[PDB]
Amino acid sequence: NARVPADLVIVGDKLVFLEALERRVYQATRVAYPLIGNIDI
Amino acid sequence: VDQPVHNYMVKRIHKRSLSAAFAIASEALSLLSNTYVDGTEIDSSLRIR
Amino acid sequence: NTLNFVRFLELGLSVACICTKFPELAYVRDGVIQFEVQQPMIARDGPHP
Repeated sequence: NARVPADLVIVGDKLVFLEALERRVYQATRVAYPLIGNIDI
Repeated sequence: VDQPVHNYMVKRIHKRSLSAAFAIASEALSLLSNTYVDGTEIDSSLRIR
Repeated sequence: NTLNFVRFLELGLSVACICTKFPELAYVRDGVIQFEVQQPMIARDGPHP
């Protein structure tokens, strides 16, 4: 194993990661980030 | 009166891929493929570049 | 009264610049500075170039 700096939160009774990976990946490249999706009304 | 039930399911694989490009200019190919013809003081710097 | 003397480097504005001495500045026609910035990429699939 390795010790890796990444923040962990706890919700309800479950321990989950919480990643907002925008700086390591999808930065300084020409791809559109997912989770920026569109809706129609 | 109810009796126990068993279930069976089958899922298959799905194939995807990744692609990434990588270009080398023709001048660099001519530099790298001299096959023991060059070796002066100015071709070495271009080969290093 | 005696005037108080202020030195430039003692200010907090001195962190916003890198000062250096240059005696022969008046003989500089067009000073020039360069940048070489590279960018990463994302490998993907589909009928994209």
